[PDB]
Amino acid sequence: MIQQESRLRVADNSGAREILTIKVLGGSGRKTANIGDVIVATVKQATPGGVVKKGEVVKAVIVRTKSGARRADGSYIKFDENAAVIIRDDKSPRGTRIFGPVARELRENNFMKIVSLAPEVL
Amino acid sequence: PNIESAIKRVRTSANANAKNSSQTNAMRTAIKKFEEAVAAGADNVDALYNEAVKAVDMAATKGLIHKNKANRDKIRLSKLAK
Amino acid sequence: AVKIRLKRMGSKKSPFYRIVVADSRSPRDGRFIETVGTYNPLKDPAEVVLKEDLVLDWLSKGAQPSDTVRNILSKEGVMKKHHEAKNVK
Amino acid sequence: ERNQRKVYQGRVVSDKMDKTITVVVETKKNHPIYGKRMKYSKKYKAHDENNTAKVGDIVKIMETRPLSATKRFRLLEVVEEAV
RNA sequence: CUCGUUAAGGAACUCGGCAAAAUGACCCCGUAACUUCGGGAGAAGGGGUGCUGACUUCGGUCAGCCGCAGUGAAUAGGCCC
RNA sequence: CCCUGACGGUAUCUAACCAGAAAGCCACGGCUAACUACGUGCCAGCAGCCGCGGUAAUACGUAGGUGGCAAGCGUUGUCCGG
RNA sequence: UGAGAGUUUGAUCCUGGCUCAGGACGAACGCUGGCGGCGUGCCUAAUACAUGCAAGUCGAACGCUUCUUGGAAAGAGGAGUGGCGGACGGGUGAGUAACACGUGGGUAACCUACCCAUCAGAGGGGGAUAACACUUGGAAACAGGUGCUAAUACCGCAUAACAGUUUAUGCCGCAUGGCAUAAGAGUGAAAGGCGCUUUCGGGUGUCGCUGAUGGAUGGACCCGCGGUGCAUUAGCUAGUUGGUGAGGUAACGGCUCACCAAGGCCACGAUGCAUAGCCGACCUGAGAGGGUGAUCGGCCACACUGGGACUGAGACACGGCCCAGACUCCUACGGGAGGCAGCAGUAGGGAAUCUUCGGCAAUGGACGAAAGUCUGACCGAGC
Repeated sequence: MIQQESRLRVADNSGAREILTIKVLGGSGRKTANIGDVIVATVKQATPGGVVKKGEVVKAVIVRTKSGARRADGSYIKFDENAAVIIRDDKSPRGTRIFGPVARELRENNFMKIVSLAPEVL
Repeated sequence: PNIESAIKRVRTSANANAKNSSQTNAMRTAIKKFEEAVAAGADNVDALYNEAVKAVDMAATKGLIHKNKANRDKIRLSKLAK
Repeated sequence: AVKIRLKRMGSKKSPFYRIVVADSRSPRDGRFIETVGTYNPLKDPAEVVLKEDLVLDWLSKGAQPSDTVRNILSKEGVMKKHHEAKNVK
Repeated sequence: ERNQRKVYQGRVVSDKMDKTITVVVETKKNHPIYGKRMKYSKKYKAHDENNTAKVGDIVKIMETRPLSATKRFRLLEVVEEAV
């Protein structure tokens, strides 16, 4: 669960490192976000050089939370991190490389361009 | 690789590496087996000196140590026992 | 693998050659050890100049001629002298 | 041994190290543009079997082979001692 | 009312981080602007710490052993612009 | 004795025919070789440095002529000389 | 083989700057163009690279298999084990201010396939394996399992010390030491193929195989001296400088270790920062000098960026391997593939720089006994 003023690492090649969450789009008083949910955020730390510069308001999708997800067959998955990928308003990564491993729920929510580039898809 | 002859060199040299390392380890353990018995003061002390010398000599005819390394080795061992 | 081979020195379609003793790894027109004579493919009875006292010394040290150098070293009677010094003593 | 090495002359300058001494050999050479002669110095290290020679001595040295990271000379003889 | 613990988040609380939590011992390494040249200075930031044996020049160092954790409890600076 | 040329029917040589197909770029006030007309009027323009242009301009723009080189001729940039 | 001129003033002499008259170029661009000969042609992004080609060869080392003329001998194909080559030839100048290069020396601290010479060997055994046949998992790239087989493939046993080392002797040298002769101790190799004579003949020609020594050729290390700007860059070093021993390398050495000491370099420019491959040579000048290092030759460094080793006589490898990184591509999502600063060619940058050509006939190179096969080196043609 990820709420207002949580901080996420970036699993992308876009020029951002840390991100601060501003909204949890979808609903009118919704509290938390999960794996496969879209978000509005601030860039807090960038990389010297990069398409995305610090201070920008931008959209991102969550992969890889600590309090993870639950599957219909009774099994669970959990990660050691919270991470997101910055998105281009029709679900495409604004970078070209995803880092680290990714949850399989991004298929059902139809981020198919992102499930092509992840190293591992769990 | 691209060239057909570069593909054969890969397996040929892999095999050469395998047997080269086997025989070098043989020599190294023979020498060490002599050293650990001269450091104990044990009976059966000249026979394994002979065996270590023979080990080094045979490694030099298998193209594993040059030839000067072998002279050096036999000198060092000679000054320890005989 | 010391050799005795030819080295091109013309302009574009009028070639000339120096007879030279070189290490076989060297480029055809690159480095060499010394020059031993001259050879001219034009000039209908072709012209050969050569010292023939260094050819006999390099030959006895293991240098080896190319195919054309052997032809023009036998037309001069240098291979017979090598024959009469080596396998006669 | 028909080939010959290089021997030099100089005055000893340091004798602190054990078995090693610095010898300064001095010479004059000219200027490339203008004419006159300036003096020039370079220091050498030489080997001492027993830490014998002292400062002010006038020595000879000879070229050997690498004996350390810096020393390439040995001590031939002492010609004239300081007092 | 006085105490102990708490998933995920981590000042979004409130007039205001109020109150809590965090730092805390000894040994070693290091330590900026500025300055009335004394300071600033415990600046900041990092590492070691139990037990057995051998050697211990002396003060310690090497080899080995056990646990999630060795100032294994109690007592003891949060810092920066 | 016998055997091999990508270039290539290339260079070259012989016969016939025809002055017929084949000249441009820069400069001309002083430095620095080479001058007169007309147009325009501190305008339009020129200049490496001196400097030209306001009614008779050998300094601007054309024409005739002349000078330098020539299948090239001028311009800019870079270096040494003076 | 040393030429000068205009321009400060109302006029002058001196001082002084600015400008012009000569050369040259990997040149670009404007106007304009008939030919032959010989040369030259990405100076910028060491930017990213579609497509073809640039390294193979050997049946006279070895077993298999497919044809054309049921037992037949030749000719032409296919993959495999084994040898040698792929470290050359060809490209580029990013790094580098240092033994990198130039010139002059040293190694009594060194290695070297093929080639030439000399001496001595070449004995007798063993256990496998690819191919092939069957079989499993694979999207593919490719991996495993079972059974049979050959050698100049591999492994032990014999015999050889001329090699190294130690002792005595003689001669000698620039410290360490060098040469020659005598002994003593432990030890170490090897492979056949094609022919000739073939009475069993058991002989022999040739090419290969093992050990030792020389030559040649190629590489390695150390030293003197020489070539750049800044002092509005003065302090730099802690394996740092020396010793003892040990390990290590072809080889000497703080090369690397443990201990002991407190040394080393600097105004004769240490250290740092910026720029740069170096030379034969080339342009200009009366010379002394100054400015460049394009075609051609020599030395060095690099190979998409950064680490490492392996095989080998030789590489820390230019069309080789392994790992990390950025980028590009194919995928059934489990995974796989790649490196034009070789020759052509393309997009891009720029004021700016060529054909996706023919041939191994000549010269050189690899393998083979040889015919030959390979060669974008190279010889020619095109703009």
